[PDB]
This record gives sequence, C-alpha cells and structure tokens, in this order.
Amino acid sequence: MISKEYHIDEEVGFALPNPQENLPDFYNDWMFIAKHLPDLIESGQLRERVEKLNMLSIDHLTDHKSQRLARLVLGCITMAYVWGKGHGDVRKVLPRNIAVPYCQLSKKLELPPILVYADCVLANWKKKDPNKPLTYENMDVLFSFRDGDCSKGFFLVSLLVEIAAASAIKVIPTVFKAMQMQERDTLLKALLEIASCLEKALQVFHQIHDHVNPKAFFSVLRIYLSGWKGNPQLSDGLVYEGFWEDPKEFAGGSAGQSSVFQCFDVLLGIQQTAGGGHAAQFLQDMRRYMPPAHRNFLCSLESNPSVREFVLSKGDAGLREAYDACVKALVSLRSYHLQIVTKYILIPASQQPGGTDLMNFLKTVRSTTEKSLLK
Ligand SMILES: C[C@@H](C(=O)Nc1ccc(C#N)cc1)[C@H]1CC[C@@H](c2ccnc3ccccc32)CC1
Repeated sequence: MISKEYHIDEEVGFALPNPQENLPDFYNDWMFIAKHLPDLIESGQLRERVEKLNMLSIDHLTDHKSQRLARLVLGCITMAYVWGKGHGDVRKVLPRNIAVPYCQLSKKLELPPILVYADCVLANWKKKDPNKPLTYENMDVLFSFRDGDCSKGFFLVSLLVEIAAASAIKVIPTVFKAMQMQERDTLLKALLEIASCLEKALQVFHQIHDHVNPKAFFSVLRIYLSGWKGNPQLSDGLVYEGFWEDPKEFAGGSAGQSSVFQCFDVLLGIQQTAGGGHAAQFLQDMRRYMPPAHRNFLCSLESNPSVREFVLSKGDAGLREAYDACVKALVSLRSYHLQIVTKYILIPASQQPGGTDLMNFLKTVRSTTEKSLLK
C-alpha cells in the first residue's frame, strides 16, 4: 500500500478527500466575496469590497483542510481583483487586507500566492449526496468567476480524470517491488492494470465536450486563469502589499501542475525534465507549484531504479508490449489534449480580430512520449 505521508488517497488519489466547504465563522467576510465573484464583478463592486476588508488572521485556520479551503478562497478572490471584468482594466497591487493573510497562508502550505490547479481542481469540490459515487451528476464545485464561464465543467472533468488515474497510482508500489524482487509475471500484470486504468482515464476526459463550450472558455475562463510571469499586461509581476516589497512574477495555472500529468512519464523513465528544452524546464518549474507532498512523491520516483532500463534489459517481449501499452495510453492522452486545445483555443483565437506556445509544448510532450516506445 502507498504511504499516507504523500497524501494520496486509495480512492481519490491526489484530490483532497471530502474538502471543507465552510470556514470558521470568523472568516465570513472572505467567504461572502468568493461566493459571489460573478455578481460583484458584473456590478463593478468587486474591488470596492476587497479594498474595504480588514486584515484577518490565518491563525484560526487549524486543520489542513480548512487551510486548503482558505487558500482556494483567497486565490479566487485574488484573480478576481487582479483581472476585474476580464477585458483589460487591470490591478497591479494586491491590498494588504488580503495580500498579507494570503502570503502567510501560502508559506505555511509551501505554495505560491496564486491560484493553482491543486486549488481550483483538487480542493474545489463536494459530493451532493455522500452515499452516492463520484459521478459528475453527484458533484459540484465550490467557486466560480463569471456566469457561464463553464468553470464547473473544466474543473470537475479535470478532477474526474484525476480520480480515474488514482486507480493506476495505487499500483506503482507493486511495480517497484516486483523489480526489487525480480517477479516478472507480477510486473507484467501490473503494467497492464496501469495501462487499463489510463485507457479509462481517457474515456473520462471525453466528457469535456458536454460541459464546456469554446466561446466561453477562450474569452472568459482563460482570462481568470492567467498569471503574471511573462505577461505583458503585468510586465513585472504582482506587489503583495505588506508581505513583499517588490513585485513577484508567478505563473498561471496549467495542466502541467497536475501530478498525474507528470507521475507516469516519470515512472516509465521518460526524461521529460532532462536535456533542458523549453518544455523540459517548464515541467520542472511547475513541480514547485504543487503541494509539497506531491512534489516529493515525483522526486522520490526519480530515485527508484528506472522501469525503462529494467524492461530493456530483459529481452522479454511480453514485458515490452506491456510497457508499450502504458506508453501508448499516454500518447492517447496527449493526442486527445491536442484535440481539446484545438477546439477550445486556437479556433476561437482565430475569430477574435500564449495561444500557440501551448501547442508547441504539447507537440513536444507528445513527441517525447511517442519516441519513448519500443516496437
Ligand atoms: C483537462 C485537463 C486540464 O488542463 N485541466 C486543468 C484544469 C484547471 C487548470 C487550472 N488552473 C489547469 C488544467 C486535465 C489535466 C490534464 C489531463 C491530461 C492531459 C494530457 N495528458 C495527460 C497525461 C496523464 C494524465 C492526464 C493527462 C487531462 C485532464
């Protein structure tokens, strides 16, 4: 069984299980804004509310989950204050009232003060009826940016795929032991179970199409998931008033912050972070934007001896086809993602009178995965 000190749930994997929906009543003022970003934005009174808050303390955030719930709240608020209505009227300074508690709550959690995927996907969800299983119709998110930003779709579908991969994560310890103990039949069985679980994860990703439409994602939701690294409209980054003196640059959320988007490449000995290509560095950098425990899990995989070198050594066609199945499944997940980015960005972007740096990254990530095959 996997170590609980990495905070992987036998059931939900890298998602946070049964996330806190409510902060202690001390924090009712934060909760009210995050619950109503749509309304407060469209009114034009979102910045008014934030600027009129008191500097609350983080010291009443006790349990890990209430701390994770706060970080999701402040991170939604921060993106709303910075980006506004999403049409270019931008704030370059985050008020102490909010920047200070946020930067504190982050340092405690080892995360940066910007909304990351482990916020708005892994900790942003509830099951309506506890007894029923984790299907979309039984699920909701906790927070959103504008009406019809399709944020429910993009986050829950992401999350479901994360859950679909939990099944595969479960097996990783079975692999490394079979190598350590030289149990070949057992290793093959495992690689096949893992491959099946990613074929499953692909069918879940297909659900994307029912719950997101192109116009809304390109023009709206993309705006609120943008950060301030290499961004022209915030050339130097964000001032976190009262916590840091200078403005700091921080990246927008991306699929690259998903552990699952990394853990299997690493398991299979695909050197995504070596060699140093633009894409290679970007995946290494986003590891620092993951929960500390989850960054630790990936790093300790690089520490175990290579699954690729072992399979290559044995001259065993069954192990090769089995290893190939896991690699081919990942190629499917990258190819489907390429299809999604076409439908959801590049086409819309061609209708408004960055966009493509993302495609290169995935053509590279895919080409590096396809070249990691044997037969
Ligand atoms: C929809 C997609 C996403 O971008 N979510 C997402 C949601 C919110 C933010 C933010 N702020 C950023 C990102 C998710 C994550 C990637 C995943 C996937 C694709 C390709 N290759 C894979 C390989 C192994 C496992 C999963 C893979 C598909 C599901």
